[PDB]
Amino acid sequence: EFLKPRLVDIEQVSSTHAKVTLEPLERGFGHTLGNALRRILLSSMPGCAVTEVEIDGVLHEYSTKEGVQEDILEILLNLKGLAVRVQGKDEVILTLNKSGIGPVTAADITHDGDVEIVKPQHVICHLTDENASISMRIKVQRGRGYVPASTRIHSEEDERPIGRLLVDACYSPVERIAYNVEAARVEQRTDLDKLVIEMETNGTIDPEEAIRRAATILAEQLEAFVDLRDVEFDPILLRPVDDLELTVRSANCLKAEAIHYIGDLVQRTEVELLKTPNLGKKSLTEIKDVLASRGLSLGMRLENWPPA
Amino acid sequence: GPEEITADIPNVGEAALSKLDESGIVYIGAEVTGGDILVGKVTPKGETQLTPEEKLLRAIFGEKASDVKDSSLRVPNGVSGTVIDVQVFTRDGVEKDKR
Amino acid sequence: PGVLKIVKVYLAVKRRIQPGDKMAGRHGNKGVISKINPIEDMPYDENGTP
Repeated sequence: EFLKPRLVDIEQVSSTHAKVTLEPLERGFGHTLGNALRRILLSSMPGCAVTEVEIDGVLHEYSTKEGVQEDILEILLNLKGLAVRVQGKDEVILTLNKSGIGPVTAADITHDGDVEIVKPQHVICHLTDENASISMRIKVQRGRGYVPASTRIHSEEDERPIGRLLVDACYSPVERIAYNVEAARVEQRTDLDKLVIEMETNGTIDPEEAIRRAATILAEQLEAFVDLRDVEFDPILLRPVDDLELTVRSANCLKAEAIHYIGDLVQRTEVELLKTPNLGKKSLTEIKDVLASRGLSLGMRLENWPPA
Repeated sequence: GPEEITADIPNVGEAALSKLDESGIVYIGAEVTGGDILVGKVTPKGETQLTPEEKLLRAIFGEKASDVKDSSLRVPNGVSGTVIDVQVFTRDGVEKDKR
Repeated sequence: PGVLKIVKVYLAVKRRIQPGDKMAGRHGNKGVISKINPIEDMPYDENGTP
């Protein structure tokens, strides 16, 4: 009994600005759909961003390179804005080398297999002398949200050589998005709503693919509502008792007192186990000695004891 | 005697010596955190009575047998970051540092 | 005299903004940040810029 919004009359203003239109909508669904889509698109849109770089002679971010006009920190901030589109890969290494006089942009990046630079006029540094060259390797990864360089530690699982410059990653192509509603031109119906969404991105992702991805994300999130329904650990412990190399006289005693696990023997205060028949003062000291050898002094206090 | 600065430091594993050059200073740009070792300084201790225990200690280990104590600049806890510059200063007459 | 050798090490750290930090204008208005809000949660005008 409801009309389904069809994606019609999608138009592109510039390489970044774009307008999409959903013509058939009911009375109140326009604002709901627009706000939900805007939140989904701004929050989590998969994209690609620079993860780290390696310059030839540069050792850290706060250093300088002879011949270049900008600090290495400035180079990192410039490279943070580089927007690329990759196909079938997630760790693309964009080696660039150039020498001469003037700015160095994304156009001189070596032409990789399947990597598209949205704009080739995005300068990243300058060369101010003829006999100086710049040579760097950029790693571009695919991600979802804003991941600061400092907060990631998994990259340190393998030691990074001194010279790897970790940059922050945004991964979000959608920079700005706005939505508006108007009266549909349909005259046979009494009144209908039409939604127009304007998106300003960095050119990485198509507006139609963006809308489809946001709608799929919303649908999978809503799928959880469609069917509501719903209406003693230390390795030293838990060890066989016949591993402390005890005397024969204690083996019969320990079996008689139902002590088969090492940890249970630990939980007994010195005073209490004396009443055990034929324990032996010297034999008890041997029990304390071997337990002291493992570092488990008698008198501890555990909480739970599983049968295993 | 002299408090001497070296990369080699007794009773410290190879993990903490990865960021020290052959003179005992951090590589420029190395990212230090926590209590990482900055410069390896060893302060000689006193002993003129080589007891048999000390004799066999020097036999099984190096000639010093870790007699020299370490007083090495470690980054104070809660301080992290990249090393920017090192400004080694030397006394005239003594051998100049490699760095 | 006593000193034979001196070495000095300089450390650089980047301090990013955080809730508890103190921010102020130049008219005597000051404060401590209370929450770092996502882009989608901040108010926006007709053009959509938050």
